[PDB]
Amino acid sequence: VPDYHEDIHTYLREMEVKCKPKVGYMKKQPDITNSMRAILVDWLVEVGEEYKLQNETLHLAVNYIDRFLSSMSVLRGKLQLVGTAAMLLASKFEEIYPPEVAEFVYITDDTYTKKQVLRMEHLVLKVLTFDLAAPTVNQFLTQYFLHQQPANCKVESLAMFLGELSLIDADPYLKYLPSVIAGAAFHLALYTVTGQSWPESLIRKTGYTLESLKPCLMDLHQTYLKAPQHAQQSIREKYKNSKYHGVSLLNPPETLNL
Amino acid sequence: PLVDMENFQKVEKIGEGTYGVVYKARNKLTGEVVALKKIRLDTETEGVPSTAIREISLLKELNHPNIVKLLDVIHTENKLYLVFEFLHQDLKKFMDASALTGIPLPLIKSYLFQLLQGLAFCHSHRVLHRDLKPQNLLINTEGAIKLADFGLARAFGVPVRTYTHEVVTLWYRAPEILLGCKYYSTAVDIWSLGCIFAEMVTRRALFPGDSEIDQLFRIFRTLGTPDEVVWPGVTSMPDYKPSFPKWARQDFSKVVPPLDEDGRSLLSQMLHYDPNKRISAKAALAHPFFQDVTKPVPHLRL
Ligand SMILES: C[C@H](C(=O)/N=C1\C=C(C2CC2)N=N1)c1ccc(N2CCNC2=O)cc1
Repeated sequence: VPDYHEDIHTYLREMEVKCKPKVGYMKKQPDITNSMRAILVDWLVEVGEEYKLQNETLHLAVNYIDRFLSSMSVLRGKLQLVGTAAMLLASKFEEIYPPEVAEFVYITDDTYTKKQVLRMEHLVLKVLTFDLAAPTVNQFLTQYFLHQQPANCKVESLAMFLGELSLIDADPYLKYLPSVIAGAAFHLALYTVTGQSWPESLIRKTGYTLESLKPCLMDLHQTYLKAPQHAQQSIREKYKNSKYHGVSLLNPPETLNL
Repeated sequence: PLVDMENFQKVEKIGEGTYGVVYKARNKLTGEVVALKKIRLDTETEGVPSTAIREISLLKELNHPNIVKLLDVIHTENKLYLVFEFLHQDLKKFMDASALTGIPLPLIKSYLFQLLQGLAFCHSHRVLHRDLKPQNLLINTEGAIKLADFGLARAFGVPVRTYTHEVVTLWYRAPEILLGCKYYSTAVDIWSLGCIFAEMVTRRALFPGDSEIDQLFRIFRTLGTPDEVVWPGVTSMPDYKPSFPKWARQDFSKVVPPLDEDGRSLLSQMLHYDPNKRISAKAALAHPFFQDVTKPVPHLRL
């Protein structure tokens, strides 16, 4: 357990409340929908797989996109451009060696020019005021994982899987803090794989009780159950890989007995 | 954007670099003196440089008296300007200018104290500097020292991976990195600080390696070649070789002769081989060496 563990946690909890997008920004958008967003993120998941990018990158790009759309009206035809710029910025921030812009222009099927991608990068940076170091579910899960005495790789992979699915559906996940979605994904994965529940050490650390996570836990469970029937499948496919112990194939418990 | 740039009067070039050029400048309306880091965005046509992305985003989160302050960011069409507070000198030029007399001990104590405060702030905010060397530490006439050049800094809410091309210069590189560890940790910055602390005290670099292997050997020769007892897992590291010479640990009072018991104690803890065991900046600040720290003013020959 690191020496600044608690400080960093306390701080990430502070920042996540600031980098929080407007929950109901989609109704205020005149041309795009949750569905279009889902199609966008799902696409970014594939792009992330195509260039072997870190999961954090995917998460950062989504955070950028929701913050951007929280204040900027965007038309169908430009939604992917924003997403591309977001992914590019996220790659530049998180990746050791980010893909070249030409690659990001390539993965759009020449829908946008190199010029348009770079201008959108500029606009996104302006709109986000260069605040790119946002807290993610990914980060919180990482923090939580160190309270797993019985370090279990299956639990982690499943937790990561559940967390990644939450990115696809603005409804109802936009209304949950990254630290809460992580708490729910952690418990669900722990429960499913070991039958264990949200640990006492994490209750003391986060201040979240199993009762507080219930609302988000219930939704995450339903998303897990419906995962196979979802219009978007990139995340499930990705988690069929042995790298993640094929947890997308694991069957969700029928109930949570909460 | 273009208006903000007009409010600045360029004084003189104060530095070069990969990212671009740095100028000392003055705000025409307020009279505030500043340092302008200029970045030409047409030299690579790859958008805003990753290095700038991170330096800006992480720096604007780090407001602390011992961390260089980023005052503004002006993003024109073909240029990016970062505006910083201005400081008169960097630690490397100061050490060089102090060769004859040597930086006085109380001042060395003060600088270390302040550096640990800035570094602790970084770490407790999940930021790793990763490039701590005399040249990236700024000092003013009042006695303050601040961390600067976050061109290689990284947020570690999620583990930061080691990368051959992006690493601090050899002399201040921690042993784990040299032995090929997979992930960075806050310990690499403390190691660098330890090497700097010793350099100030003795007037000579502590481990001046000519290459990666020579760097390791110089460390081994002074601190002793580490074994499994000293550093569990060391013999399993990617670049460890069973053929490494087995040197014994030199007596510390001969390594940093002018230092007292407290100083030697603090330095040895900053140079612990096992990164998990290396003292944190937070804990270093509680060390008795800083019992009587004061804030002397340097002799800045300018
Ligand atoms: C070390 C110091 C320095 O770099 N100071 C800084 C740098 C910053 C920000 C970039 C982060 N803030 N203060 C310096 C170096 C050269 C000059 N020079 C050289 C010729 N004339 C002159 O005045 C003046 C100051």
